[PDB]
Amino acid sequence: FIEDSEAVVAVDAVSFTLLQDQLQSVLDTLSEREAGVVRLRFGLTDGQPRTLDEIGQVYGVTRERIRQIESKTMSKLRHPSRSQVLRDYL
Amino acid sequence: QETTRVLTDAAINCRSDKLNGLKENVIIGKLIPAGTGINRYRNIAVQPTEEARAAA
Amino acid sequence: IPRPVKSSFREGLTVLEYFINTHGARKGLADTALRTADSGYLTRRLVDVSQDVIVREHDCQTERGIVVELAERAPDGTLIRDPYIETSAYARTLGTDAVDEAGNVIVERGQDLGDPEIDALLAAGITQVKVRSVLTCATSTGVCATCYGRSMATGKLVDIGEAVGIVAAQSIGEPGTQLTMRTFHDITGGLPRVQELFEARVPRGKAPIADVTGRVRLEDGERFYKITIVPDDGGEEVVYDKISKRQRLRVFKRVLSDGDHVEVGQQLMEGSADPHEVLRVQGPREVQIHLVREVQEVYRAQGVSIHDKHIEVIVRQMLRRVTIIDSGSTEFL
Amino acid sequence: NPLSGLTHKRRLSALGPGGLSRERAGLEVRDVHPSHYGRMCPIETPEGPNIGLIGSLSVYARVNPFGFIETPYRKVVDGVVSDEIVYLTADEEDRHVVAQANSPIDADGRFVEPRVLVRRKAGEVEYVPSSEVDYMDVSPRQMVSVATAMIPFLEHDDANRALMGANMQRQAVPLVRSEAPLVGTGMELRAAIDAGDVVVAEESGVIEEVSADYITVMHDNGTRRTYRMRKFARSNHGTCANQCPIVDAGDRVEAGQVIADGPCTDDGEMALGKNLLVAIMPWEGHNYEDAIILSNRLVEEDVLTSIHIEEHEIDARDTKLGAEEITRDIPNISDEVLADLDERGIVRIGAEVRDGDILVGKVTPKGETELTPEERLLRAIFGEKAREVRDTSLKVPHGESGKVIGIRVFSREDEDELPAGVNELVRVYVAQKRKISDGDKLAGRHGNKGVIGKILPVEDMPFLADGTPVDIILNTHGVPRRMNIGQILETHLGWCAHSGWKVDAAKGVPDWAARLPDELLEAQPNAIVSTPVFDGAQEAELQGLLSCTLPNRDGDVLVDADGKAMLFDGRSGEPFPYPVTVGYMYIMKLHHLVDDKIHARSTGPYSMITQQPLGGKAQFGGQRFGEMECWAMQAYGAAYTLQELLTIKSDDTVGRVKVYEAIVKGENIPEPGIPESFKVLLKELQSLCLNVEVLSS
Amino acid sequence: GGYDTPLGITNPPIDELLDRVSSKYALVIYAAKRARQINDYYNQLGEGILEYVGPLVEPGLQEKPLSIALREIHADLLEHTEG
Amino acid sequence: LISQRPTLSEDVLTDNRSQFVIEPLEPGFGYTLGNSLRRTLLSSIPGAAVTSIRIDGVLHEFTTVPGVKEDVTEIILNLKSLVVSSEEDEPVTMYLRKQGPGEVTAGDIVPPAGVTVHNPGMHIATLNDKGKLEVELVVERGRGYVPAVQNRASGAEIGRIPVDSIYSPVLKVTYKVDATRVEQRTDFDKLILDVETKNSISPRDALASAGKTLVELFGLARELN
Amino acid sequence: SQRPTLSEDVLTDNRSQFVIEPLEPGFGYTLGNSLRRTLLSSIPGAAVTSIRIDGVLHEFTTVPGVKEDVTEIILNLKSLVVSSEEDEPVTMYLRKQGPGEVTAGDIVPPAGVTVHNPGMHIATLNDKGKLEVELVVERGRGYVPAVQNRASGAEIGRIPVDSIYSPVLKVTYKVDATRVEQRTDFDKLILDVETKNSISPRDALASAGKTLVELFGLARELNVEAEGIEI
Amino acid sequence: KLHQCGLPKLMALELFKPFVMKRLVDLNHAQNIKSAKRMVERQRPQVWDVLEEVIAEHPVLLNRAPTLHRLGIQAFEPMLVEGKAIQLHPLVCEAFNADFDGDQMAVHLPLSAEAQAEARILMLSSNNILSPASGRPLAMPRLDMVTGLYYLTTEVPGDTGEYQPASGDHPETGVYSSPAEAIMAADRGVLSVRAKIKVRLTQLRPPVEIEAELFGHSGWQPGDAWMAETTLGRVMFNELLPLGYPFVNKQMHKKVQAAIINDLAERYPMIVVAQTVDKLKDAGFYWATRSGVTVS
RNA sequence: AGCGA
Ligand SMILES: [Mg+2]
Ligand SMILES: [Zn+2]
Repeated sequence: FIEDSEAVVAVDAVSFTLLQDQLQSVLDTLSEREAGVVRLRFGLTDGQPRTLDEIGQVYGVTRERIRQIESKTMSKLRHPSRSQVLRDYL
Repeated sequence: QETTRVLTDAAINCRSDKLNGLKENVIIGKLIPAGTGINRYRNIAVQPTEEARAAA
Repeated sequence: IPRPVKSSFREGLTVLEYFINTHGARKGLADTALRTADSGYLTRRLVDVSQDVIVREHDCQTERGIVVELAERAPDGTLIRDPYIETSAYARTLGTDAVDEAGNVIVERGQDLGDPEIDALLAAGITQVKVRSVLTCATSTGVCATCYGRSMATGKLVDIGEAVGIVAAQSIGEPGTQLTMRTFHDITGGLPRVQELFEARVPRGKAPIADVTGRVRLEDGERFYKITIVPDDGGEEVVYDKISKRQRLRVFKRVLSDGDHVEVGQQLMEGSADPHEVLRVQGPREVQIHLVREVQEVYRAQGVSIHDKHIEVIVRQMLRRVTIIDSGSTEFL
Repeated sequence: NPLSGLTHKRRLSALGPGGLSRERAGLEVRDVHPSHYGRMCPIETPEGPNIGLIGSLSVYARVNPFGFIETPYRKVVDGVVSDEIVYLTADEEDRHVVAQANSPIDADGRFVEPRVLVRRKAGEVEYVPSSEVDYMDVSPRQMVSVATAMIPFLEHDDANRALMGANMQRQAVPLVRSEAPLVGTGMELRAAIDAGDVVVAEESGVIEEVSADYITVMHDNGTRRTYRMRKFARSNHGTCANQCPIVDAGDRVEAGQVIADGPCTDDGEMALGKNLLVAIMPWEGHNYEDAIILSNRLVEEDVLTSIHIEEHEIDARDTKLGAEEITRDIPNISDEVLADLDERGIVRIGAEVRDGDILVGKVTPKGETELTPEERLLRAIFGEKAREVRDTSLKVPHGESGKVIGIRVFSREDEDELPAGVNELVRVYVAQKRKISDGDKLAGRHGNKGVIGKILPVEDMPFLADGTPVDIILNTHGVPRRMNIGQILETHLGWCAHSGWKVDAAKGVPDWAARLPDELLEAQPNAIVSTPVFDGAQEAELQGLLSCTLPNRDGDVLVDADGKAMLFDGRSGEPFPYPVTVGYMYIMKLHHLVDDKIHARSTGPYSMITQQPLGGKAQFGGQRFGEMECWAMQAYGAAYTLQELLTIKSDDTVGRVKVYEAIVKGENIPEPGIPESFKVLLKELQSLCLNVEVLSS
Repeated sequence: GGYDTPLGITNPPIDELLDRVSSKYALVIYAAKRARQINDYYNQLGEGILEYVGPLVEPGLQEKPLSIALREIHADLLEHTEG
Repeated sequence: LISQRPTLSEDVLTDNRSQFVIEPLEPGFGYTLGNSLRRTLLSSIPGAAVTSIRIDGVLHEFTTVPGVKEDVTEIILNLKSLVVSSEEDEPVTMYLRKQGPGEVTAGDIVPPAGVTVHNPGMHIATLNDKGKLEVELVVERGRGYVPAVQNRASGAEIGRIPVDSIYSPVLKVTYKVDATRVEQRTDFDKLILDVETKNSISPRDALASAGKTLVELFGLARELN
Repeated sequence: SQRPTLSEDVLTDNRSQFVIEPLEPGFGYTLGNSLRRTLLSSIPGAAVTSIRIDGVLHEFTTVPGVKEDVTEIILNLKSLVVSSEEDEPVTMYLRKQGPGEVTAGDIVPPAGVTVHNPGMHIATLNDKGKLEVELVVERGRGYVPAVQNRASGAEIGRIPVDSIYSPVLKVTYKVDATRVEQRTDFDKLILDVETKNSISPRDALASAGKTLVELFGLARELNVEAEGIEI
Repeated sequence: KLHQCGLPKLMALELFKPFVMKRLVDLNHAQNIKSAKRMVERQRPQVWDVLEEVIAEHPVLLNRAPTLHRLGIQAFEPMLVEGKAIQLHPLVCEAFNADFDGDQMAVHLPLSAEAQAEARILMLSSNNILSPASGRPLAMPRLDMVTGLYYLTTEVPGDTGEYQPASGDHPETGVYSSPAEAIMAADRGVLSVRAKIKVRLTQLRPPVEIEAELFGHSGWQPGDAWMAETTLGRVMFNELLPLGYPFVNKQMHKKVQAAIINDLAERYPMIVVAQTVDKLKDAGFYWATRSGVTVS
C-alpha cells in the first residue's frame, strides 16, 4: 500500500491531447498572423517562449505593433464564442 | 522450486529457454501457444469475398 | 462412542448426547478446511505436470491402443452391461473394427463411439474393443486429436488448439474437498491415497505381489507368515522373507489356499504395492491399467464421474522418461 | 452489538506469544476433550481458520487462582442432594463421578431410579447405582457459553448450524427500534444488564427529572445523582450507541434496576432483531438456495434499519515550502460548492454531502514548477492566478453520503497534544440511515443465514385469510438437509405466543399440560415466553399449545392444530392448494451490508515498486486475477483475454495510457508491450551477475 | 431445426456459425479481425478512401462492430485462410 | 345462461372498516376480482402525508432537544404514524408549539384549512418544566410510497429534516368467496370483500377511488377502434 | 406520468401476441391475470351439449356400419366451432348414407346456427352404412363439464358431452422489467392469446376489455367524484 | 435468461466510464471530455439512458474465488438492475459452487475486439453446459426446480377427474380433445394436474413404439393426431422440450432429467439446449410454488 | 493485527 500520487493520471493525458487539438483549431479560426504571433508569444510551436523583440524582429515590425496585435487578439479570444469550447478545460 | 540451485546450474550450463511452453508466455506477457495463440489460428488472413465486394 | 446417542433431533437431544455429537461435528469441519488446502495443492502440482499436453495434430495415424472391458460376460451367458462404461469407453475412437463370428464389420475405424454405437455393439454381442487413447498417441509434442476422442464439453471432436492437459488437471483436482477418506482406520484410501499414487511413493502398506506363475509354497512362521513362489521353468525360488500376520491373504473369486496357481504379477496379500514393482514386472501397459483402475476406484467410491482420458493424460506424462543402465558410448550418464 | 461487546470478553484464545500459532496449532488441539464440559463451550468457535483455537468460557465457570477453570457442582451425600456448592477443577472432576441435573429428584434430595446416568474419569458414560454419585450438575446449560445459551430450542439443532448461529448472533447491528424477541431464553435480561451498555440504578430511590440526555435520581437519603446518557456515540465498528430512558418522572426505582435501554436492548433485555411473520414455502424461485424475500413493509415502516457513523480526518501539517492552511481561499472551484463550508474551512453541521464533495478546505504549498505552454496561455486568457499553493482538500470518498453529525477540531493554538510538525487536526463525523436493501444478509437464531433475493411490494405477497401479508419467506429445501428444525419449532412457538392461548382445563388438566408450570394454562396476545436451552418446550406441549390458539378478532383460528394455514397468492390470486407453515420468527440483520462490499475500478491508484493496480476497497484497487483464474482461462484457451488481463490492465505502464487514449478516441486497442514485473525480474537477475538475454533465432 | 428465435448476445446461433469454419478458435480470430477492419473503416472515413471496406451487411441503429462481423460471418460474406 | 348483471351491496361494521358484497359472478372469478381490488386499494389510493419537518432547536436529525424525554429520531418515528388528509395539492405547512411539562398529543397541532388530522390522541413526545418544542410540518399530497427526498436535490436550508412518506389511507384488505355451484350448473360466485382504512377516508371513498382507477388502464385496452 | 400503449404481433391467422408497456410496478400482475380470466370466462360462445345416435343403445364402444368408435366420434364433434343466436337449445341433424368420409359440411343447420369449418373430417363409413346423428347445440359462457343427465331416460338415446363455450382456447402471460433507470423499474405485459377461427384475437380482447370496464365501472359508480390515478 | 446476468447500475456506470463518456460527448450532451467526466461523476440522469446504449451487446466475465475448475469464469451479457447486488442466473450455481449465503463475485471487463470475441464465443454461459470432466450437464435443473418438476410429472391414483371406462349408466368421462381443453378443465376445479386421462395430442411426438404402430415409418407431428393415456402434467412437461423430441411419459426424477438433457445436448444444437433448459427452469419454479413442500 | 465466504 504505497499509492503513486505522482504518476500517470490516465485521464489528464488524453485531456491535454484534446486540449491541444482544440487550441490548434481555435488558433486556425483566427487570422494566421495573429495565430503565429500568439504561438510565438506563448511557445506553442517549439516550447521556447519568444518575446516581443524577437517576434517583432521575425515579423520585421516593432514591439509596440506586436503588443497592439497581442492585446487585440487576446481581447478577441476573451469573447465567449471563441471561449465556450475552452471554458470547461479548467 | 529450489530456485537458487536451478538458476545457478542453468547459468553454468548457459541453458537457453525456447519459450515453447505456456507458463513462460504467461510470464513474459506474450501470446500463449494454446487455443487462439497457435499460429494456425493467430495468422488468419480474412478478406471480403470477391462477389460481394463487386456487389458492394 | 459405545453409548450411543438415542434421541432424534425432533425429540431434542439430552446434554451428554449433544456433547458427544459436538466431537464429530467439529472434527468434520476442521478436516474439511485442511483437506481443501490439500486438494488445492494437488491441483497446483498437477497443472504444472500437465501444462505441455496440447492437441497439435489432427491424427497421429497410429494403430496401437488400449482394449476396454465393455460389458464382461455373464456366467449363465448374456451381455450384462459393465456399470462403469460411461467413464471408460464413451468419447473414444476405435483403431480397429468390430467383427464377430466371421460376420460383417459393425463399427469401422475411427468413430466417436457414442450411445447408439455402444448399443449396437452390445446387441451384436461383443465384449472387448481395442480403442485409441492418449497413452499411445505417437505425436512428438502433445497428443493428436483422434487419440483424445470427443471433447467432453462440446460433445464434438476435440479441437486442434485445446489445452487438454490443463483441462484434465482441473477435472482431476477439482472434485477433491468432497473426498472424505475411508471409514476404516491401517487401511489407506482417500485424497492421501490419490496423492501418494500420483506421487509414486511406494505405498506404505505394500502388499507383496508375484514374480512368476506356479503354485505357492505357503507357511505360517513364528508369529508371521513365510511365502515363496515355486517356479515353472523353473529357477530360483523367490522366497518372501517376513510377512507380518497383521495382514490378510488375498481373497478372489475364494481365499488364497496353499498350492493355488498364481499369475506372473498376482497380488499375494490384500492391499496395494509399488507401481515401481508392478512396472518392473508387467511393463508400461500393466502400470497404466493399474494406475487408472486404482484412482478411478477411489473416485467411484465417492460416486464422482471422471472420464478416464484425463487420468490417461496424466499417466502419459508420468511414463515419458527412461533410465540409462548402460551408456553405450554416447553422452548418457 | 452489546452481545458482541460481552462475548469478546470472556474469550479464550490458545494462540498468542508463549502460545501455539496456527502453524503449530494443528488439528490435535482443536478437538473437544471431554474435560471441556462445564469449563469451555463446545459450540462457539470462529468458523474461519481458528476452529477450536478460539473458544468462550462457559456460563457458570470460574477461574482458579492458579489459572485453572473451576466449575460449580452440587454435592450429594448418601443419595441426598445437598446445596453445598463446591468448585472442582478437571482433576477432581476425573477423581469423582458426576450425575445430571435433569434427573428425577424427589423433592427431598433423593433420586428416584437407582440406575442413574453418570460420567466417569475418561469421559465414559455409565449407569451407576444411585449410591456412588457424589456430585451432580448445578443445572443444564452449564456446558454452553453466553451467546449460544440465548438460542431457543438449541437441543434440536445440529452442532454445525448451532455453531453458525452463535457466531452470527454477535454480528447483528443495532436497529433504530429494537423490539424484544417473543420466544427467548432466560439469558436476554442477565446478559443484558451484565453487558455494561445498559444504565443501572446504582441505589434505590425515586426519579426527579428525566430527559433525552440525563436522569436525576433522588436517593432515599438526601443525595441526588445524575446519570448522563450516551447519545449517538460512534462504536468501534461504525454503529450507533444510543441510550434512551424508560422511566417516568414519578417512578420509583430500586438498586440494580435497568434505568435506560442501550443499543440492542428493550425494556432491559437483549433485542438483536425483530419478530417477523414468516412463511416457509418456496416462492417463484427467488428464495432459491438460501435466498430470502422480504415485504416492502419492512422497508416502509423502518422495521430493519441501521444508523452508521463514519469518521474522516485531516491534519494541517508543516512542510518544506511553508505551512499548510485550512481555509476557504481554495484554488479553481466554483463558489457553488463553497456554500456548505463555514467561514473558516470545515463544513456546517447537518449539511448533506454526496460522494466527492468537499469537507475541509485545506491548501498546501507547491513551490515553483514551470507551466506547460497550453496551461500558461489558458491562464493568460482566463486571467487565473497561479495559486502556487496546490490543493489537497478533504473530499468525502466515492460511494458515500449522509449527514454530518459532529465536527471535532483540535489546534496548536489551543495547546492540544499534537504530533510534531502538525498545526491543526480536524475530524468530521458523517452518518447515514441505511435501510434494508436486497443483497444484505439476514439470519435467524439457528444459523439459517441468507442474503435478500428481492423485496416485493406488499400486495404481491402471500397473505393470510385475514388479509395480513407475510413479512419474509424462507426456503423449505434448506431445513431438512441442514438439521436445524429449531427454526421450525421456534416458528410454531412464536405463533402460539403471538396469538395467545388458553388451555381449557374445564375437566382437570389435559394430559400434555400436567407438568406445565402454572400461569401457562392461558396467555395474552403478544405475550413474551422463554424456553431455557436444555429444559424447554416439549414437542407434546407444543402440539397442545398449537391446538388452542384463541382467535384474533373474529372467529378465525387461522393456524390449525398442525401449525399451517391456507395462504392466498398475492400475485395471481388463487389459494395455494396445500396449507403452508406460518409463524412469528425472530431474525437479525447481519453486518455484511451491500454498501460496504460493492466495489469497482476503471482506473485508480497504482503500486510503488511494482506498477500493479492497488488493492482494497479503502483504495480503489482491482480484483486479484489469481493463478487458478489464469488456469481457467488457459483451459478455455482465451489467450488474447489472458494477454489483456496480464499486460495492458495491470503492468504495461506505457500501454495503459495508450489503451485509455484509444478507448476515448474510438480507435482500436493497441498490442500489449511487456509486463513490468517481467522487466523487474530481468533487472534483478542482471543485478545477480546472471546474463539474461533475449535471442531472435 | 426449429429453435425459438434467439435474442441479444446469442444472435446468430453459434452452432450455425461453427459449420462455416474449422473450429471455434478460427471463428474467434475470424470475427475479431473482421471487427478490427470495421473499426478502422469507421475511423478512416473522414480522410481519403483506402483499402478497407465495410460494413457489408447493413448495421443497426447503434450496433457494435464485433456483432456486425459475426452477422457478416453468418451471412457468408467473407472468407479466410488459416496458418 | 344467466342474464342478470351483478350488483354491489354494503355492510357497515365500524366507522373505519366495512364490508362490500358483489353478486352474482361467473364461476372461477371471485378470487381474481378480489385480488385485483386488493392490489388496487393496498397500493394506489391517493392520500397525503407529512414530508419534512423543521425543529427550531435542531440542525439535523440525529440530535436531541433539551427537555423532551425522547430524541429527534424517535419523534420522527412517532410522527411517521400520523394520519392526515389534505384537500389541495400545494405543499402546505402546519405548526406545533408547546411549552412546559406534559404529553404532546397530535391534537395540539394547529392545521391550516383543508388539511385535517384524524387522530388527536397519538403520543408524539413528553416534556418537562425545561421542555420547549416548536416545530413545523410540511404536508403534501401523493400516492404510494416515496423515500425521503434529498436535501441537496432540493434547495432546502440546513434546518430541513426530510422524512420518508407513505401516501396510503388503507390499513388492511381481505376477502372470501362463497361459490354455490349447484349441480344444475346455475353456478355463481359471491365476492365478500373487507376493507379497513386508517380513519383517513371512508372505506366507501377508498373503494370508489379504486374503481375509478380501474377504468383508466383498461380504457387503454378498450380504445382501439 | 406516462401513457401505456398496446400493440400486437400477428403470428398466425388466429394467434396473436399483445404487448402493453410501460406500467407502474406492479400493475402487470394486477391486470394480466384478470384479463386472462376475462378472456377465458367472459366472452359468450356456443357449443354442443349432447348427442343421440341411431343403432346404438347401450353398446357405447362402437357404432355398427362405421369404422371409428363412439368416443372418437364424440371428441371429434366436441372440437366443432359453431355460432348461434337462438338461446333455447336447438337441434341439428347430420345424416349420410353410403361409404365415404363424413365432413362438417354434411350437417344441415336450421335458421341462425352456423358452422365455421365445414371442411373438417369427422367420420368414415363403409359398406353402405348410413350414419344419422342428432346434435343439440346451445350457447353459454366459459366451460361446463359433461353435465349429468338431469332426466333419467326422457331421451334414452341422448348421451351428454362437454361443451367448450369459450371462443378463446389458450392464453398465458408474463411480465418484464423494461427501462429500470430513468423510469425506476416499470413493467411490461406480454400476452399470447390463441383462438379458434370464430373471432379474431383483436376483437376477443376488445370485448374482454368491454366486459371488464363495465365490471369495474360497477365499483366506480359509488362516489363518481373520486380522485385516483389519471393518465 | 441463461446468457444474461444482472449488474448494479452504480457499478456499471464506473466500469464503462470511458465508453459512456465518449458516447455522451458524441450526443453533444457535454462540450468536451472533461465536462463529460464530471457529468458521469455527478450522475446527471441522462447518463443512465446513454449507459444502456453502451452496455447493450458487450459481455462481462464473472469470476468466483476459489476458481476450482474451468467454469469458475463465464461470460454473460450484462443488464442493468436496480439495487447494489449482482443478479446471477440460478442455473450456473452448480458450476460456480455458489450458494447465496453471502458469497461475492468479481466482474471483469474484456476490452479488445479479440477479448470480446473470446468471451462471446468460448466463455458464454449457453455454450458451456456440460462438465469438462464427465460431460454431464451442469445447467441441469437442481434442488427446487427438480422438486417442482417432480410434483408436476408425478401421478396420483384415485385423483380428481381420472379416466375410468365404467359404462352402462354413463360414459368414461376421461377423454380430452386437446391440452387446451384439459388446461381449461384444470382451471375449473374438475381436472387435477396429476390425474390419469386420455388426451388427443397434435403437437407432440409419440414414443417410438406408438409411432411405429400408427405411422410405421414417417409420422410427422405438426399435423398428425394421436391419443395418449397420460397425465396433464406430463403433457405440459413435454410441451417444453423441442418438437423433434419424442414424448417422455415418466416421473421426472433427477437422473431422468439428467438423461433427457444429456440426450438433447448430444443430438441437438447448443442454442436449442439452452432454450429448453431455460423453459425447464421456469416451469420448475412455477410448479415448485404449488407443490406445498413445507416443514412442520 | 483482526474478520467474511
Ligand atoms: Mg456460501
Ligand atoms: Zn494420436
